[PDB]
This record gives sequence, structure tokens and C-alpha cells, in this order.
Amino acid sequence: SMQDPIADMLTRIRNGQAANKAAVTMPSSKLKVAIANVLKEEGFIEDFKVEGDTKPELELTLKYFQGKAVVESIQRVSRPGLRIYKRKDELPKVMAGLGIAVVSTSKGVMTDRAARQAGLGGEIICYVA
Amino acid sequence: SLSTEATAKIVSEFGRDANDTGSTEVQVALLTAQINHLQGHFAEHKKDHHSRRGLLRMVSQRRKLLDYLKRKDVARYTQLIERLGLRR
Amino acid sequence: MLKAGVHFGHQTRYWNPKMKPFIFGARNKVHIINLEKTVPMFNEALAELNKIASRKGKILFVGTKRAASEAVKDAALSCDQFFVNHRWLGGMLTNWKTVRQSIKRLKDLETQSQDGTFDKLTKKEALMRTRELEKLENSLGGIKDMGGLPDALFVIDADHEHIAIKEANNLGIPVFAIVDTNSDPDGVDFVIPGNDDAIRAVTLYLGAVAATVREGRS
RNA sequence: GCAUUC
RNA sequence: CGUAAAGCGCACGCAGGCGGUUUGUUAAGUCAGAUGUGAAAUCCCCGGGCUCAACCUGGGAACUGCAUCUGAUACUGGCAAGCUUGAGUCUCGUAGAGGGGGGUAGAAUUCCAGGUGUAGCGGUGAAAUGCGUAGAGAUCUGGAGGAAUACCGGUGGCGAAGGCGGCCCCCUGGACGAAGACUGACGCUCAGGUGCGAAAGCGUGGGGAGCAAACAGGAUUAGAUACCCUGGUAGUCCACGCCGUAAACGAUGUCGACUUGGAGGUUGUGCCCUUGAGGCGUGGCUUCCGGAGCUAACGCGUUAAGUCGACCGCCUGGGGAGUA
Ligand SMILES: [Mg+2]
Ligand SMILES: [Mg+2]
Ligand SMILES: [Mg+2]
Ligand SMILES: [Mg+2]
Ligand SMILES: [Mg+2]
Ligand SMILES: [Mg+2]
Ligand SMILES: [Mg+2]
Ligand SMILES: [Mg+2]
Ligand SMILES: [Mg+2]
Ligand SMILES: [Mg+2]
Ligand SMILES: [Mg+2]
Ligand SMILES: [Mg+2]
Ligand SMILES: [Mg+2]
Ligand SMILES: [Mg+2]
Ligand SMILES: [Mg+2]
Ligand SMILES: [Mg+2]
Ligand SMILES: [Mg+2]
Ligand SMILES: [Mg+2]
Ligand SMILES: [Mg+2]
Ligand SMILES: [Mg+2]
Ligand SMILES: [Mg+2]
Ligand SMILES: [Mg+2]
Repeated sequence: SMQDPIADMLTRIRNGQAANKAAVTMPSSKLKVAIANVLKEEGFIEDFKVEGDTKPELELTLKYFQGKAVVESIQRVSRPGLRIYKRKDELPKVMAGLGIAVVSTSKGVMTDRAARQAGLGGEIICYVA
Repeated sequence: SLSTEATAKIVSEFGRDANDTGSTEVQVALLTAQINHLQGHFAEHKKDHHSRRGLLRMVSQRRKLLDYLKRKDVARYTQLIERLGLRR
Repeated sequence: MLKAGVHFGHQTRYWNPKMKPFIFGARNKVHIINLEKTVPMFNEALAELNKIASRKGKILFVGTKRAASEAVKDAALSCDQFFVNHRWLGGMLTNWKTVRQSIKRLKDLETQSQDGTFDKLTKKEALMRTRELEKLENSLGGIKDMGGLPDALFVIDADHEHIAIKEANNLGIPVFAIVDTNSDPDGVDFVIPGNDDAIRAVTLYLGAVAATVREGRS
């Protein structure tokens, strides 16, 4: 059964990037929008949109630079089978700062750089390259 | 499996009305009716393993539904088992 | 311009999925090309060829199918460019210095034929060696005076001449190709979707490119 | 048809 | 963990692990700060002293931990109310060697009785054993009995797997389609456990035509405890129970999502419909070839061995040994 809406979300971007799809659509959720919201901030996805009220659907407009996928790599870190919690000083850095790790802090979902600046830890959701 | 006339009677008896076929009691009642009916079938068809597999599926399904009904509200679960005379 | 012809593609079962953007519809079980999309791309390639011609570059025409063997030669005669109208020998460009000796042989063989020193009583000299002329003329005749690698490749079928496309990519030479529904993109820098076998279509293509080079050459 | 071994 | 060691034969399932979506609430997990504690030495960092060094020594950091208090609420969990997409129920249909019980038919083999009929038949590479003048084989008529269902028949269908082919009836499981209604997370996986599980084999009682381990004879051969031939018992069949193993194989665990295509088969369905052994869509199952990608390679390739997630099983050089 579907037990990782987040992992399925990330898989669609990875599969969509490989297939050179302009955009991908999937069921929407507040958590998914939170991840989608941060990703758009740094320019990994050109935009995201939600359609429907009883059956909301999240569509992400993927982008490409020089004909190759912008998202070089994206992997789930915290999983229901094994979840990861990092402290303020234990926040990881992806590709020595070039990448960003999405962290679910008490103040909301934000990048590791933002969490480090704010000085809060939380769940490490995924690494984006 | 079960005749339409018998199926309608169970639905109208355990459900809120004649078109409420999704009620847990209706589902349990329908499964219980078929399980009781099949008792005679396997009494003489002792070696009929393939259809017996389907029977255990109904047995497991009924137990799963009963557990859900007990969890959601014990009051109705107690009434349902008394009327069906099961869980002995 | 967007005139008749060209739009007729191959059968649906022979299509190549990679060109889904460049197809318009499966009319009568045969895909038909998006002409309005073709024109901006065709003009772009024509403009690029003019720019290459402007810098005294060399563009070589590659057509192997019998439906285009004669047409390409006419284009190479309307302008002063090179062509290959028969089988494209493997390694025409990767090891051009190897076939360079074959070109030299034509110069000697041509010299004997023209100067008359081959007119000797022996039929080995008169026929056995002279027959090698059209063997190499029909094979290397259109590439005799290149003097090196080209500066751009014009191909009438990106799949039938896939060997030519692969060599051009290895050497980095720009590639212009008429790509039909069943052909393979991503090997051609500038893809010209359209029919490759219709006589009225092939003549328009090579006829069109042969005009830009002359004006670009000035 | 049968027909081993170094 | 397809073929190198490694996916239980296949299922159902408790404990356990994990779980769609919305709101409120709790603040257990989690996170932030503070306090107490975390002996000294040692390690660690900046200094000091023995001629330098080892060594000794000052201060700091560190001791990643634990407990309490104060706060944060994104995520997980608890609690409450929801929602319909997961899952399930109902209505109407469709296909099928799905399973259990009973009956019945036709062709053929063998045997038994009788007629016609005469010297061979049968078998092999060749031959013999064998059968036959006590009348065989061949041919015709009647009868008995057992087993399997030609053609249809098809990388066709069904089933969890093993597996399942004449026809008819009785009982019965699952799957799929069309719209419509209903329940409202009731789900996924599964150690132990439980059930099913080819063939051979075992127990009791039947049946026994054909076939056939063992066995016998005749050949072959240097020998032939074999291959070939003529015979032939257990077994193969039925009822009940046991056995629980197969190269039980797709050598590929189960469930869910995602990712270019092409040509067929099979089984539903919508639609245009006069220009039918038509035209365009939409589901389930299934065969073949191939793209990206993956792989040590071979190859796999929307039915993944691609990209991910949940859970379980299993492997750690060969032999000894799946043996004591
Ligand atoms: Mg010896
Ligand atoms: Mg092996
Ligand atoms: Mg093995
Ligand atoms: Mg297996
Ligand atoms: Mg949840
Ligand atoms: Mg707390
Ligand atoms: Mg200390
Ligand atoms: Mg000192
Ligand atoms: Mg010290
Ligand atoms: Mg909650
Ligand atoms: Mg077990
Ligand atoms: Mg047996
Ligand atoms: Mg027996
Ligand atoms: Mg017996
Ligand atoms: Mg024998
Ligand atoms: Mg085994
Ligand atoms: Mg088998
Ligand atoms: Mg098989
Ligand atoms: Mg195995
Ligand atoms: Mg299971
Ligand atoms: Mg393949
Ligand atoms: Mg043993």
C-alpha cells in the first residue's frame, strides 16, 4: 500500500526529470505543499499549483537548464521504517552547501541553511542536489 | 453465492434502510449468512479444498470487520454479535 | 514556404516516439508533420547555413537512397559544394587521411584516362584498371576536392545515413538533417522534420539549401 | 548394430 | 539474493513493523534554552617548568549521556470529529480443463465364445527367445472388463501454488466489466502458528484392460547385473488416512506509486454508425520484440532484473555437509 506520500512525491520528480516531462501531478497535501513551497524558493521547480477542493491535486512545473534536469539527485532521508532527527549543530550539508536538505523544524519546513540560521533542529526530510 | 432475495432481506433487516448495503452490520450479516449456508456444503463435500479457500476468506473478512466495529464503538458490536449469535 | 508535400510521414507503426512534439496527427494511419512548426526550424537551419556559407565554409550533402542519388548531384552542380550520392563508406571522416590515398588514386587514374597513356594494347591497362574509375568516381567522386573535413553536414535521412550522423557527432561537425517520422533525433544539431523519400520533397530541400549558400557565399 | 583406454 | 553463496513450494494469518486525507487538542517522541550532575588523571587546545625532548604542571574545552524545569508545534504518536481516493458491500451481466459428487457416450487395446480360413505370425541393425497344424496371425459376429477422453486444441483459458481437457446434471469458490448507491482507513506485510501441496512411497479395503520398477529368458559385448527384444509383479486406477519432498523454475517473495513505444492473442464495454467478415475509444488477463535506465556480462526492459516505499525470508570461500 501507499505508505510514503513524501517518498512517492520525490520519486515522481526524479522520474519526471528523467523522462524530460514538463510537469508532474499527484495528490495534494499540506505537507507536500510545504515541501513544494520551499523547493520553488531556490529555483528547483519553476512553480507549483493546486487544483480542486474535495480532490486537490498538486502539479509541479519542472524546469531544465541547458537541456538537462535541474534536480541532479533527490533522495528520501527520513522514512517511516527509520526516521532521522538532527540537532542544531548536526544539520547535514549536501554537496558541501551547494545542495540543500529540507528540514521540518518546529517553525515549519525550511532548508537546512534557514534552520541553521534560526537555530532549530528537526526531521531531515530529503536531500536535493 | 447467496440468492438476491435473501441478500435483500438481510440488508433491509440489519441496515438503516433497504439501500444501505455498506453498513458494517450488513456486511457481517451477509458474510455470516453465507458461512452458515456453506456448513452443509462442506459437510458432504469434505474434500472440496478449492472452494473451502474462499470460505476462509469470508471467515477472515468477517473477523476483520468485527474487530473494526468493536474498535469504533463497542455498544453496536455487542448488539450485532448477540443477534448473529457468533463469537462463541 | 509552407507549400504542398513534405507533410506525408511514414506509417504509424514505424514512428519514432522521440519526435512526438513534431507530429501533428495520424491521418489515415499515417503520421503527418507539423508544418507550421517545421517552417521556423527550417528557416533557422537555412539562416545557419547562410552564416556558415558566409565564412567560406564547406557543406557536404549526404543522400544515399535511389530517390535522391540523382537529385543531390544536381544540387552539387547548381552550387560549388560536395556530396555523396552512393553508399556512405564507414570512416569517410573519422579516418579521412586513410581514404585520402583513395582520392589520390583517382587523380592518377583520371590523369591516365585523360592524357591517353592508358591507350595500350593490353586490356588489363585499358579495361581492368580503367573500370576502377567509376568504381571510385561513383564512390568518392563527389568528395574529390574537399581537401579535408567539411564544416557542416546536410543529410536527407537521419536514420538511413545514421553512419554519417555518428561520424559527424564524433568530429563535432554541425549536422543538418531531414528527419522523417521513423528517424532518430538527438544526433542532429538542427532537425528538419518532414518527408525524406517523396521526390517533390527531396528536390525542394536540396534545391532550397543550394540557394542560401550561393547568396551567403556572395 | 556394437566399439574402451592413455 | 535471474544464472557467481542466497527469495520459504504456495497461501491464510495472531504478536510485531508500517500506514491515505482534513480540523481541533494533547506535547509522549522530537527541537530550543537554562539548571544540576557527568570524580581526578588520561585524550584534547592555548601556556608554564625540567639544558631540549620524554616527563611534570596551570586554565579551558571535552566527557557526544542522564534527570528536572521552562518553552516551540512542523513532523511522528495519543485523543475527538471529519472526508473519499485505499479497501470492502449491493444491483445487472460475461467468459472459463476452477473445485467436489453422480451419470453417461463413442473409438481403441486385451480377454472370452463361435464361424470362415491355412502356415506362418511376431520382432530386430541382424537374430533369437516367444506364439502356431492341439489351427496361430488375418477376417467376421456376440459378450465381458478397466483405463484414458482423438479431432476441437491454440507461447489459448482457469486456479494462491501443486495443478486442471469427452458430454450432461447437482453443490460451489474466485475473477472481470457497466453505470449507480452504500460503509468511511475497516489497509499493507508477517517470526511462531495453521492450511494446501506433482510424482514416487506407506497403511486398510477394492479394482486391474493397457503400460511397467523388480524379476526371467533371448540377444549385443572383452564382460553387459545396461541400452535392444519376448514375457512380467509391485505400482499406475478407486475410497480413507499418512508422507510434505521436486530443476515444487519466471532458478526472479508480497503489496503500492512512478517512468518512451510497436505487433498479436484472449475476455468485457462505450460510441459513429448503411454504405460490416467497418471506424474511433475505454477495462482485465496474457505472448513476442525492443527505448531510456539497469546489470560482471548474458540479458531484463510499464507483467523491470528501471526509479522509490513498507514488511518478511535468506546468503558470508571450496570440500567435509544439508552430513554427524
Ligand atoms: Mg584402465
Ligand atoms: Mg550452479
Ligand atoms: Mg544457488
Ligand atoms: Mg519462488
Ligand atoms: Mg498518517
Ligand atoms: Mg516533550
Ligand atoms: Mg574528568
Ligand atoms: Mg616547557
Ligand atoms: Mg593538563
Ligand atoms: Mg496528529
Ligand atoms: Mg512460516
Ligand atoms: Mg501417487
Ligand atoms: Mg497403495
Ligand atoms: Mg492393495
Ligand atoms: Mg521391457
Ligand atoms: Mg527444497
Ligand atoms: Mg511444475
Ligand atoms: Mg514452467
Ligand atoms: Mg527457489
Ligand atoms: Mg501475504
Ligand atoms: Mg526486451
Ligand atoms: Mg538429514
